[PDB]
Amino acid sequence: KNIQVVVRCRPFNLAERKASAHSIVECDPVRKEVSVRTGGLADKSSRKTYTFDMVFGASTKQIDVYRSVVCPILDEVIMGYNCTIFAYGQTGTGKTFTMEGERSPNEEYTWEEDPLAGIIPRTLHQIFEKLTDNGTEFSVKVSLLEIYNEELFDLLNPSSDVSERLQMFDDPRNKRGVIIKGLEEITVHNKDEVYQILEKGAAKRTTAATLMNAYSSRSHSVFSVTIHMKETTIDGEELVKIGKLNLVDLAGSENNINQSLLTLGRVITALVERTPHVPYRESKLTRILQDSLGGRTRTSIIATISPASLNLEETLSTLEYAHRAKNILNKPEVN
Ligand SMILES: Nc1ncnc2c1ncn2[C@@H]1O[C@H](COP(=O)(O)OP(=O)(O)O)[C@@H](O)[C@H]1O
Ligand SMILES: CC1(C)CC(=O)C2=C(C1)NC(=S)N[C@H]2c1cccc(O)c1
Ligand SMILES: [Mg+2]
Ligand SMILES: [Mg+2]
Repeated sequence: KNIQVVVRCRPFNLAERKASAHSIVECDPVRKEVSVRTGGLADKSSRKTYTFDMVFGASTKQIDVYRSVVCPILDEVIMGYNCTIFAYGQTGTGKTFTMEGERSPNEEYTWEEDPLAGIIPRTLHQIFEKLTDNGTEFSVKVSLLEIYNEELFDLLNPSSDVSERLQMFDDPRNKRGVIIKGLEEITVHNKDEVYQILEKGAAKRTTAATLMNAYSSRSHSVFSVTIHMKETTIDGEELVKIGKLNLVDLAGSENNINQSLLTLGRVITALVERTPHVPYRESKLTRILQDSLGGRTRTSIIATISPASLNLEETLSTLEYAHRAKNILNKPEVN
């Protein structure tokens, strides 16, 4: 069963508009196609076109990505599957905007109604909504694990400084599993605990960016939500579901050495070509997320692109990479 791949183009910023930039990207949501102008001036051109599971043009709003991509995944998480969503693309294209979003300016909104909110805050908000009173008892735990230069950092441990690296071990009770020693899991007890947890992470990040060169563009971040669920039948028996969701904001795909990024692409290549050795163990990212790449987790990729002709080569590079990734076969199953 193919993983899901979608594409999102960012809108032009002030600078580009001021320059009367014209888009080289066309997304047709009916055909589910992205089409890129690769040459030719006005009245005759070359184009490259690619079909994906969905396509989101530059005017697409957060709410629409959330309804289309995330809603059905969260439903699956709530059924007790593990899911992963990746954001993939060059720096500046909207990976973080998609996975996190931002605040609407001038304190126009509370966080729960901000139309610029992204996947993470909307998902956490929605979990409490969907499970308010349906007879499922539940707890929600989050962790935020980052990988930079092949070291692991915990962005939510409030009593460790950002300099302290975690260690990873194989998890003996699990072929596909690792243990991250020391990784804080924070219980989010209700919707009114969410925002401040997101705040503490962001502050812990600022610090990281100060210590580590080009941190925000070279790091991979894995924001995990684990939902432990318990139903009681009419006969008093207990039904347990556990769902895990990984929300991954990857390092920029552009262009010193990102071992985890290089390995991710080599993992995809091995999977699509069906070669029997898949090099998961060659990087921390791919050991942690091994079950997401041709294993038992339902995976989606959101590949983010630019409308600007300056970014032509990296745009094509992302589309090609994303398009190949569609042939990855996963076998989701209940926990
Ligand atoms: N769909 C969008 N709508 C409005 N602004 C966007 C969108 N996508 C990206 N941006 C803006 O583009 C800039 C870079 O986006 P960012 O999320 O940091 O990209 P990345 O994480 O891929 O480097 C930011 O100013 C962000 O606000
Ligand atoms: C609260 C912050 C300091 C700044 C910020 O915009 C975000 C943060 C950190 N983190 C989340 S994951 N995305 C966004 C976010 C969170 C909630 C609502 C929103 O519109 C955006
Ligand atoms: Mg980013
Ligand atoms: Mg990142």
